[PDB]
Amino acid sequence: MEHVAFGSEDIENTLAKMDDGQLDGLAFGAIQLDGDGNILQYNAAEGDITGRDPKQVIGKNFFKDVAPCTDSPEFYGKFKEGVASGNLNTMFEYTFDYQMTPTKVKVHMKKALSGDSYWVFVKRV
Repeated sequence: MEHVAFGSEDIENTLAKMDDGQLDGLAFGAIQLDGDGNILQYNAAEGDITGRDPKQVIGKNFFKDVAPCTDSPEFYGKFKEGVASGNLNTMFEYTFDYQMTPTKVKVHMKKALSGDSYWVFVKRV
């Protein structure tokens, strides 16, 4: 288990070093998204929270295909302003209900260090 804390101000930096194996070590859910919302990375914790088989979700669109319940102004819309601005750092509660028991979560979005990618982090509440 990689020692990283959910909400950590420096988190994009710590994660810059992690391969997919190491990402599967975190205490929370981790997704890396492209500017278009396609899934670059996806860890074992998020699988665990949502049910989804990670390896299979890589390459799909988060907002169109996989998580259409986030296709809202409170979630997706927040995302696309952030890609449009080149800056994004937001944290909110949210309920995940697509083809699953409704699961209340806490979500943090942050823009990556690397060029044009974006992190979605997830934990139970």
